[PDB]
Amino acid sequence: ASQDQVDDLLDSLGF
Amino acid sequence: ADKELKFLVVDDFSTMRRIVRNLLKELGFNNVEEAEDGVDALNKLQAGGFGFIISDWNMPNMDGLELLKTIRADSAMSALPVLMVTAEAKKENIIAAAQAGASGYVVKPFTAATLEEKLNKIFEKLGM
Ligand code: BEF
Ligand SMILES: [Mg+2]
Repeated sequence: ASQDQVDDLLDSLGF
Repeated sequence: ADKELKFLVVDDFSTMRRIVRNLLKELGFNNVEEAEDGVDALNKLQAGGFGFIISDWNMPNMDGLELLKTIRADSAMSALPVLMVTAEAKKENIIAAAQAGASGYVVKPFTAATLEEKLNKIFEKLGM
């Protein structure tokens, strides 16, 4: 995962 | 703004601890100590005063995921912010770190701006 993919992932987890 | 927030920087790679310490210094945080793995980190943390952890994943002796779980389970430090900064970038692992209570997650290689952005975001979530 790129940082943008990480951010999208964590946003979907409620961060 | 509170610039005395004391950071523990955990990474088995000396260059990376140096990078993170220098970046924190730029942001105005001079109260920074280092550890090389989770066992070293837990020893440092019993000296008190630590308000923030930035941690690698892959480390000998105790890895960052074990460290994070240990911190989350300790009443002496359960809600202590932990930012993961790691080469580990598999979706499953990022999800696992998050579920284990990681406060945020930065994949290596990262820019100064990314670190500042992720730290700021954690501060905001917590009212810091
Ligand atoms: F060794 Be760390 F996970 F980059
Ligand atoms: Mg490592």
